[PDB]
Amino acid sequence: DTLLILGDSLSAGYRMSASAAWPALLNDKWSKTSVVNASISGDTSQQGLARLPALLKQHQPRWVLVELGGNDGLRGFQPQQTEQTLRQILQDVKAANAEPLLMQIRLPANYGRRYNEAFSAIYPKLAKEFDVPLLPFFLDEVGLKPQWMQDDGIHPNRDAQPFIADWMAKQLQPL
Repeated sequence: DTLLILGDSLSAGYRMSASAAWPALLNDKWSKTSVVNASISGDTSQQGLARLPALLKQHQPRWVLVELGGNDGLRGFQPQQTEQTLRQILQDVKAANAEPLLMQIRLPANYGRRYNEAFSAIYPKLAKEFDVPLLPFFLDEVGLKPQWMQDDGIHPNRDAQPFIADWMAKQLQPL
């Protein structure tokens, strides 16, 4: 039984090998459930969708965690396009007889009010619409302690990955 992770940098591990990223650590903690990281750094929701048919056919997963949208805005997507692209992803996953698990995405910075509110709103909407688990953003409540950051202000470092895995383990275990 396979959990497919369809994410970006936060799941792929920015400037580190995938075997250092939290999905691989999650995998170890689990023979019971196999974990396959299909995440690629810098991914938009569009890129995720473009690969999804092939990945579903390849890994035939029972669950698919969707961690996408964070890169859409800086790539020039209006929130509507992000919404419709995620909708198609959820459709595809359901069609392939897998349970979508949708993670709420939190933006790093203020991109303005209209964009933030619109963007944030997409995920509760899609969760209700497809009646699928809406997971919170990576340790949303706690955030990430400063010592777990990389030289940029944004990406968790290699040392942070075990803690993210712990957290994800707890989120996913009832699903």
